[PDB]
Amino acid sequence: GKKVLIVYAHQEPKSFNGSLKNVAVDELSRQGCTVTVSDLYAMNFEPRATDKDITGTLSNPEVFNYGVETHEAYKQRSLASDITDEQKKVREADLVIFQFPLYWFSVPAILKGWMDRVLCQGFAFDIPGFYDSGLLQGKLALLSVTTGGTAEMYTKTGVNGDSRYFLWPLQHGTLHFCGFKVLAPQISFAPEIASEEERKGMVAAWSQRLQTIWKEEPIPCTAHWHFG
Amino acid sequence: GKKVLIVYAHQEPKSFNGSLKNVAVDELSRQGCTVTVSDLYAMNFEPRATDKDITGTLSNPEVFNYGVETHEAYKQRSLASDITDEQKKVREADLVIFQFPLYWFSVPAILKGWMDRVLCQGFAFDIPGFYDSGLLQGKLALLSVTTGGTAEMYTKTGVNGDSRYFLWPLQHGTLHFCGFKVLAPQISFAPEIASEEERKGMVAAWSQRLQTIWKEEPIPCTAHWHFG
Ligand SMILES: Cc1cc2nc3c(=O)[nH]c(=O)nc-3n(C[C@H](O)[C@H](O)[C@H](O)COP(=O)(O)OP(=O)(O)OC[C@H]3O[C@@H](n4cnc5c(N)ncnc54)[C@H](O)[C@@H]3O)c2cc1C
Ligand SMILES: Cc1cc2nc3c(=O)[nH]c(=O)nc-3n(C[C@H](O)[C@H](O)[C@H](O)COP(=O)(O)OP(=O)(O)OC[C@H]3O[C@@H](n4cnc5c(N)ncnc54)[C@H](O)[C@@H]3O)c2cc1C
Ligand SMILES: COc1ccc2c(c1)c(=O)c1c(NCCN(C)C)ccc3ncn2c31
Ligand SMILES: COc1ccc2c(c1)c(=O)c1c(NCCN(C)C)ccc3ncn2c31
Ligand SMILES: [Zn+2]
Ligand SMILES: [Zn+2]
Repeated sequence: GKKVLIVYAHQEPKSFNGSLKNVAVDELSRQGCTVTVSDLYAMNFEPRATDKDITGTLSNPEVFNYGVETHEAYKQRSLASDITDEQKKVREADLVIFQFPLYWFSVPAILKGWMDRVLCQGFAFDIPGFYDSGLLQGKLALLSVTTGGTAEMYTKTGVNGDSRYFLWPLQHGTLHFCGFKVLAPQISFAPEIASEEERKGMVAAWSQRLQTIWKEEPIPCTAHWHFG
Repeated sequence: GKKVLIVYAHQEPKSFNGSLKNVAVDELSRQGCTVTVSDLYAMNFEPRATDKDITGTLSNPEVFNYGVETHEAYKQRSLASDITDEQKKVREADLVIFQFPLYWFSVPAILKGWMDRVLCQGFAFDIPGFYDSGLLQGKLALLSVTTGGTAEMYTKTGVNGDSRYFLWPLQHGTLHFCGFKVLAPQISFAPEIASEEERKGMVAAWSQRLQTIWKEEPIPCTAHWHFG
């Protein structure tokens, strides 16, 4: 009985991202999984890390330090409820899928804000308690990314460099840091210029992969895997 | 008679980041440069890429495509005023300094939002204007980042990998792509754990570097620079 959270970052339900999110919901639901989706734009999710994220007395009201104050607020249970709502979803999930279009070799800012605000010290990691010792150990994560650039542009000898290069801050710096094991990324290249049949093939490839997702092992989330 | 824009992303004026920003203002002003600062948190800068970024009639009101709509709005002068205000500052600038604490191997979401929303097609890049040919060619950009991790953690074989690894999406995927020549990053490692004299040393290095910033040559912003 597996639980899945999909954190979804696209403005348009009819988009290629919307279709990938929906096929994931359909297929995981068909399998009998418990499925939850955080539709960040529809939630008008707050991306900014501010003192509003702490709802009670600050430990140093003279000089605001976001990391210190959110860590303390997590322990005291005085974080803003939008954050703790997301933490509950993550805590319960066996697998977290992130579905998003690549923006500037990274995640859209609304999703960056989810990472910044939800993955606070005490919840996602501690010092010590990170990388293999991260607090979300035992959980799986998977990035399902769409791009403007073609697969060929995203090779070692391409203009954009290899696709694994841009995965490093997300897979290693964020997910592995918090203790997740990382499943191989799903990258759907350049749907805007793909043919209708090619688009349909990309969506079907994702649905098909999800059929056996619970049999997969994570990647070795290392510099070598990313950079060779 | 050089013009500088500083895009600043910290919540707290008394922070190490705040001090680095003020030192830059003081020193560049002293030189007689024209200086502008976009204090993103103080501006409550909007990070989310949404249909509110277009003020005109949408080019396709049935299916919302952020990239297409903003490209068209740029050309028709119908982008939201917060975006066009930032574009004016960038257009006039000879150098753009980004001052920020590293969040998840990247920029804080509020600054990611500035990148997502300000650097639109038609303004910062186009077909064929990208990388060396990007539309902001002639301009210089510089990342001034502070970290939680020590320099030793940011080595090739260290836990975090080389600091150059996380710079790739920002320096190459973003700044170089838009035509910026990228000056060497200013990395102020672990100020929270540095001693008082080490902190003063890091600030002094920055102020001193700023004295001769106009004599610098851009880095070769290549995959080899970052990973080789
Ligand atoms: C701010 C910004 C920054 C960006 N930075 C980068 C970058 O650094 N690198 C990069 O490579 N790209 C970048 N891009 C491009 C971006 O990644 C792509 O535009 C995006 O991934 C396309 O996905 P989409 O869901 O929006 O496509 P869509 O435009 O929604 O989809 C394309 C087509 O697929 C169709 N479609 C939807 N569902 C189906 C279906 N089930 N079967 C058949 N077709 C279907 C749609 O109708 C549409 O015609 C950036 C874009 C923006 C706006
Ligand atoms: C959401 C989040 C994600 C993060 N992700 C990462 C990550 O992926 N990798 C990583 O390495 N770190 C990460 N960090 C840590 C973060 O990068 C550091 O905490 C930040 O860079 C510290 O900079 P600061 O300006 O906030 O330091 P501050 O705490 O504000 O300053 C440090 C000290 O220097 C002092 N100081 C200020 N001005 C001067 C001055 N003029 N001269 C002498 N001392 C001065 C201050 O008073 C303070 O005591 C993350 C933090 C958060 C909140
Ligand atoms: C790193 O390589 C990059 C960097 C930034 C990019 C893109 C690629 C990019 O491809 C892209 C885009 N593509 C689709 C164009 N037509 C097909 C709709 C649309 C908007 C937009 N805004 C920023 N970026 C955009
Ligand atoms: C990738 O390496 C990472 C990733 C995420 C990190 C950090 C490092 C990090 O150092 C850090 C942090 N440091 C100061 C805490 N102590 C030093 C007071 C505070 C908050 C916070 N939230 C996320 N992260 C934080
Ligand atoms: Zn890793
Ligand atoms: Zn480059």
